[PDB]
Amino acid sequence: AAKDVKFGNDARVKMLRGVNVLADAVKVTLGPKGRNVVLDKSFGAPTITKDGVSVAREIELEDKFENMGAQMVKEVASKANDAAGDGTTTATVLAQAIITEGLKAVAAGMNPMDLKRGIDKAVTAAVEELKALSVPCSDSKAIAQVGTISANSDETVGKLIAEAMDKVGKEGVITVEDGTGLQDELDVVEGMQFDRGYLSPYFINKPETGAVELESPFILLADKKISNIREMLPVLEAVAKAGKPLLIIAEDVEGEALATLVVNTMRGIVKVAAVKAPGFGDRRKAMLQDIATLTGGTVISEEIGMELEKATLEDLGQAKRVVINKDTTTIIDGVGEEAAIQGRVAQIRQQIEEATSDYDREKLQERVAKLAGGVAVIKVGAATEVEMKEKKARVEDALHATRAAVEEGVVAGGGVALIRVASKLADLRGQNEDQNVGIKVALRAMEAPLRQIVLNCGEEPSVVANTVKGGDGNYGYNAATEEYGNMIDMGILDPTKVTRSALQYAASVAGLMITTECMVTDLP
Amino acid sequence: AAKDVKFGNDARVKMLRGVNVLADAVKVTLGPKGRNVVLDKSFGAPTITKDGVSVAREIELEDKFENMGAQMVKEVASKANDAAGDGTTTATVLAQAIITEGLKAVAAGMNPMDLKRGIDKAVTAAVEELKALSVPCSDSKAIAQVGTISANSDETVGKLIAEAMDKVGKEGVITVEDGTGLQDELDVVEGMQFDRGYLSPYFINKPETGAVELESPFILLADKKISNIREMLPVLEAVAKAGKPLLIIAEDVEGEALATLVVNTMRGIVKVAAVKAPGFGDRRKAMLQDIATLTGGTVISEEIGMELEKATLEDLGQAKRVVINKDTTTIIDGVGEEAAIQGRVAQIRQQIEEATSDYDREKLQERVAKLAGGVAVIKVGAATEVEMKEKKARVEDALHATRAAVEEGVVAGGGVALIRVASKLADLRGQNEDQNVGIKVALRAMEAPLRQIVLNCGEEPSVVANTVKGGDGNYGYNAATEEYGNMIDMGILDPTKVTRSALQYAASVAGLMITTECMVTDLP
Amino acid sequence: AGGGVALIRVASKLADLRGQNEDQNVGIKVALRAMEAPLRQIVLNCGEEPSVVANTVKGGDGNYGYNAATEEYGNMIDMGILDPTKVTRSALQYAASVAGLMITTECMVTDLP
Amino acid sequence: AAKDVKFGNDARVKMLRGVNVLADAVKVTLGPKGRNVVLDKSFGAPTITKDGVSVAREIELEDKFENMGAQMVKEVASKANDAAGDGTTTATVLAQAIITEGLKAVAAGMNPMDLKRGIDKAVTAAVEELKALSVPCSDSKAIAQVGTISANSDETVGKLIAEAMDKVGKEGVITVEDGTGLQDELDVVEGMQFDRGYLSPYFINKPETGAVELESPFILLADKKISNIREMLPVLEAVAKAGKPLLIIAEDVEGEALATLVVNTMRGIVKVAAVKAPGFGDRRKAMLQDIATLTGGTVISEEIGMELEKATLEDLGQAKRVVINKDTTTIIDGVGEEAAIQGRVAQIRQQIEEATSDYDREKLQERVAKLAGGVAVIKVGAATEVEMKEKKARVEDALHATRAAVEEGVVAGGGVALIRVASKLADLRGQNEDQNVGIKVALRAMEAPLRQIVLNCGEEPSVVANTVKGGDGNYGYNAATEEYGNMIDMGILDPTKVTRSALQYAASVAGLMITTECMVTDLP
Repeated sequence: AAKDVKFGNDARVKMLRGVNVLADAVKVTLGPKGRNVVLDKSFGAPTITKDGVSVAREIELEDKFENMGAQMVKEVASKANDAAGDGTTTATVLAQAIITEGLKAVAAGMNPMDLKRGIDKAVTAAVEELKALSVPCSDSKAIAQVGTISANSDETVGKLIAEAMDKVGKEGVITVEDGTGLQDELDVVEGMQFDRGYLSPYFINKPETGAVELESPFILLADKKISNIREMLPVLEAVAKAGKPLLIIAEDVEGEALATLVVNTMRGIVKVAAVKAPGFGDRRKAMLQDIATLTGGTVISEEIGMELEKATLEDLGQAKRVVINKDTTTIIDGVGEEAAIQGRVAQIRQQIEEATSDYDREKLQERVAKLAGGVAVIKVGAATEVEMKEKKARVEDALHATRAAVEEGVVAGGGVALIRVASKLADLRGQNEDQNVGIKVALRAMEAPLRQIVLNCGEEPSVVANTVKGGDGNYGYNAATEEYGNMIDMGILDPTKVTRSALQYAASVAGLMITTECMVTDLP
Repeated sequence: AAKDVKFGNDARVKMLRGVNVLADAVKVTLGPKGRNVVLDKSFGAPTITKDGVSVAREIELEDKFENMGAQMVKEVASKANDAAGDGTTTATVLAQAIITEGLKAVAAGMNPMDLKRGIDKAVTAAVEELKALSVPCSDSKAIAQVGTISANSDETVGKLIAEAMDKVGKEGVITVEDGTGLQDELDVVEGMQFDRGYLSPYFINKPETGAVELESPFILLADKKISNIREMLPVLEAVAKAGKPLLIIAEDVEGEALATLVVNTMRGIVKVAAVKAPGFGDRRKAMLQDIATLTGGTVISEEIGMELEKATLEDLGQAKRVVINKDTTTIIDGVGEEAAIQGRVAQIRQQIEEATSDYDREKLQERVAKLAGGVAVIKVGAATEVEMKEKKARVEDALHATRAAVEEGVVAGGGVALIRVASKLADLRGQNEDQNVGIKVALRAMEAPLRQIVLNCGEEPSVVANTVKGGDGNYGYNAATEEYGNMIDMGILDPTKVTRSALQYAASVAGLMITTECMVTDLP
Repeated sequence: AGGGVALIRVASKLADLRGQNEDQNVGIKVALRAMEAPLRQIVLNCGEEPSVVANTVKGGDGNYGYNAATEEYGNMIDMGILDPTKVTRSALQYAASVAGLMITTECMVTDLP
Repeated sequence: AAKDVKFGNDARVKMLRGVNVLADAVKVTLGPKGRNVVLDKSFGAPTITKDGVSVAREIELEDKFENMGAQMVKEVASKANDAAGDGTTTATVLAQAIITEGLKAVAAGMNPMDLKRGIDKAVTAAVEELKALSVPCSDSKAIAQVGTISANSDETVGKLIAEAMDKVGKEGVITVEDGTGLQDELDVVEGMQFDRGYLSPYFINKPETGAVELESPFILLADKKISNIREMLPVLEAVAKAGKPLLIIAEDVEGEALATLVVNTMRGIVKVAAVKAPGFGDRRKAMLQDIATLTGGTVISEEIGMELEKATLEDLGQAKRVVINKDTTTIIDGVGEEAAIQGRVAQIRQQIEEATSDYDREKLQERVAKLAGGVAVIKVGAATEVEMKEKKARVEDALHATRAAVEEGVVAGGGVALIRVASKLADLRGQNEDQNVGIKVALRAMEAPLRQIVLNCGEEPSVVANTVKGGDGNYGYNAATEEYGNMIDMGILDPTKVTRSALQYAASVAGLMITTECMVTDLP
């Protein structure tokens, strides 16, 4: 169709307006004293939330260019959230600060490419300094303590997370499930997780969680790409008459098969989720065989000559529960007898010692580790439905935060890690004066989030920023208690991964938008 | 879809306008001298009502932001009504007062978070003082007296309520049914009540009552989640052939099963209501088995192997009458042989003495109490059918008021409890000047409802408010008789729970709205 | 101590004043913030952060203040920044008088456009 | 009356628009290949001119704020022209460049005060560099060469200027008059020049030169400030009866006397020019006594006793010709016995002998030098009257240029002195980054005039600017011949005073606009 094209200053002004709207919408929900945003719903009861993720998801502007700016900032912020589990609001406010200052500099006649170079240099230095400033969270005590912080200062969640990581390992798989009794239950089941996600968002059983969840589903193990529904239609009918959901994993699902499966998911006659097989090639085939061994099913391979049409219910894999997210798929408690898994891991180990290349050996190490480690299941127990659901949500959030912490440690939260990093990097310089301007822009932008937090608190932003800059280490201004001190001791912690990802994604999107010259959108 | 976003002062002004419209619509219907509001209907006959609940339910504005403000106040007022059975008008007028004064202070530059702290601190102090000021309502004479007041000064209704409470207990289940003869009849039948509600509002048989009511319905008892209708086409068709209503309770009903049941209800071919099972896990299964013992049916348990496909009409439980409300579900006179009930309660009792933990013993004691107490059915009768229906409605509302009274006592009605509480709390202070201003806002807000009542009476509001403030205890102003006195003796009562819930919900919504900075809604 | 620091010092030492009515207390707070204002305006003209400089001058004592020309603190008397006490007193008193007259103003009468 | 007030960015934008209009109007007439601008006249015949002075004098915009910007740039450019005799266009284009870049930087958020400081620092360093790069114009050969260059490469004018300067001295007074014969005549007459000028432009006899010229006028000498017309009314009547012009010099002329004299000049009945007395205090009285000795008149001193009523035509001083300009007043060939002049100069020499302080000695030395030096009169002759007038104008222009040259030497003209100086100063730095930005702004603005000249020539500005920057000394680009070389050798000479004054005045006005924040103008 006919397109509308904006060039140079006008395009950047429109992006600035859109980003300003989105960032003003999401920034008020930042900090312990964060305000709340009223979101309309078609049902009639407005939703009052302090969560910046929902506010960002709701935002969409009428103007097409402003919509572009808001949508791209939203996309990078959501990428930050997916990578880290938090920091969407921080990423968005950082992006707004960088974009505002960089576009002001560009309108001043600076060179946009040199500004982007300076921004990237400052952000790389900031990431290195944050890695320096992070304190490790490897011990069980620190794991439990950060878990307690993440779950709104609840020690039970922290001790559960610490026990789970002690049982399975900090690299192990931990999943939260509903617990029948009042007491919490932790156990190790046979399962595995891989990085493949659902093929279509319409498979999502729980939109609030944003992930596909199935109870006692059937596993389909195919070595060929699925394109025609007729190939597996008898298997689909057998699953439907069985009454249990079906999970299909293969090389790929495309075309009319995917379309009809998605249509069935809207219809609800048969609940089937489509996930690609992990990896590619011989490694993909090997991992499919491992999944078949785990679930007790059999893989459908073309080279064997056996086909999908003759496949029946008994040939399918079965598991107690599976969780599929857009970034990963988790298989929990597949029905596979222990001796089969023991023989599988034993032959994997013998393949390990007979192998020579380091890359293959490492890949087979991680394969056997994810096969034999299993999945630790945390059964959240409570007395009431609402309190049980709230506790489960808190446990999930704390699990994400603690995973980030054990990955990369924890820095001083509350937006003071960035202010400390900017204070220590204030001496950085670039090749060109424009690069120096970009570096200064990045430093001021990293200043911004703490200023926003203390503005939400109602206190003076500049005074608090100066006071925190004067200090050193983890010294900072606790927003909740309105008093300065050591952030680590006061319990205001942010995982290093969260802050690092927020800063990096905000910098990337801000550089992309600063170096933007033209737009192409549909006409109004 | 494109969204319209307001920030700061504009958003709060729009919310203030919407709340002002809703509160002006519902406030004139407050007090004995309350005016009436004409609500249009599509049929052609306008409805003249003095009930604030209907006026609130009918209010919906064209401006999206004003609509969201009005809808938030409506939702919290409805929550107050559900919790207490009255006070929707009081909750709405209190919310309007707090919101107006708090937004004026915010526009003055006051800190919104500190204002909210002052508001909810003053409200907590007010709740404590109200608990101090309440008089007990445990004795049968006081129960009858408050019931008489509730039913427009009718001693027969109070006598019936007092007799029912004596027969079953203040914690027992009491239900009102139409009486065949003129004389009112009370009897105790085997039944039990749980807090689960209907899954969809489309199940409501009587919209005026707002609850699902069935006559001699069939009870379905499943330990599995209900998603597929194909599991229970046979029993549904058998019930349809029998022609009796069907009530289904299981872990959950959703998806195509829920859709087709709602379709059947809207078509009217089969009357089926869907209600979840109480509790979760082992206690949920035990309560489902208790309901099976009560109704004489059998629980479709997956671990047993029994399936809904092979379920027969004799397997379904049967009850004389069931009432389903969004807050709770009541089973009345379930047809099941008594010796099963005594055996089940003896089994629960022996479980009690073999039980050890306090939590399990308390849960088992509650279960056995609700199983053995039964349901006391009040068969209200009259000479004429129309006056019999009117008397049934009066008995229902008096029963709700008396349940609230026996829950938390009663205070002086007519809006003088709040003015007395404000008079005694006038010396409260907060940490900051902003908290003090919030406390003053809350106190003036608690003053407001009596002013509105005496304004509807046409008398001067300030003079009456000052005169009531000068007094003490339950001394107040009677709106009907236009002369002061002891409101407890003069028959102007309000249950303590009603006033407490109204104040708390108004405070919560006003705090949410005062600290609101951003509003997101669809474009016009 | 000229340069607008006499008023901020006076406000710092008067921060504990109280009145009979709460509105009187609010009016006193208004007067104190207004007394803070001129130094903030000067340091805004200088391009420096107003709140930080105002806080730093408040934390000091005596004639210690901030010099606009040299952009650094110190004793304002010895740094050559002098304002006669009559000038500051008259400015404050006349500003207070006009602000009181306008705050308590309810009606204005003017010719038509 | 009512005023329109603009604050901050919009006011500066209005300045930028007005300055852009004026600078684009005058900047096309820059360089040998300069275009011409058509100026409307009420008479009907438009004026086509390549002179930036007239174009600037004609510019006046309709928007009041843009009018302010244009008018103040015009005023500073006129001051530069008055001080140096040339450089209005260069000053205006430099001011436009500085203002544009400075306003862009201010919009970038740089501190305007720091930008002004950096601009002033760069301009001071540039004045030092210009002094370093200037070559002296002391020798008579260089004086003749500069005079020849100024008068469109005419050897005769340069020779006349050089020989007149050798005859009377570089500090001496040289005046150009119409020549009776074909040959050019130079003679030295007794006269002096002081820096006082006419009170109001309404005294201007010839608007083309902007100066008052009188043929054989009468001189009035009063030691009192003239305020009442009736005091000198008999003198005015006697002058009008005589029919010759009158020149009045006293402490000041104000009030009704000034009004009547202006009215008489406008009507033309009496042609009298009013000039203030030179100096102040006893110095003023001594200078009036010197004037009386020179012109043979008598000083009307109140303390001595004579009154302006008693003054007669014989007491009035008489001169052959006088020229009055707003910068200075010249008395040429005042009639008076040489014996009186010799006695007066001997008196001044004996005050030299008796004087002690260096200041008084220097002042008396200046007085005796300017009294005994006389006035050199250049009588320009030609074949016809019109070319005689053209030659007289060229001679006057060359005289001004040569006076500037002997004052401060000459530099490489054609706008390459500024680019050379900027190349030298490219390593300058300031205390703050904003000062560095101001310095860079000044340097690029210094580049600007050469770019404008070579753009008028049709060549690429950037390539020529880079080529000139690559060279050194007086190496540059000749605009007329479109080929590089040495400005001094090719005769493209600009007096150092002209470039210095243009640069300084442009810097001053640009700083004034950069530090401008508010405006007050009458409403449209």
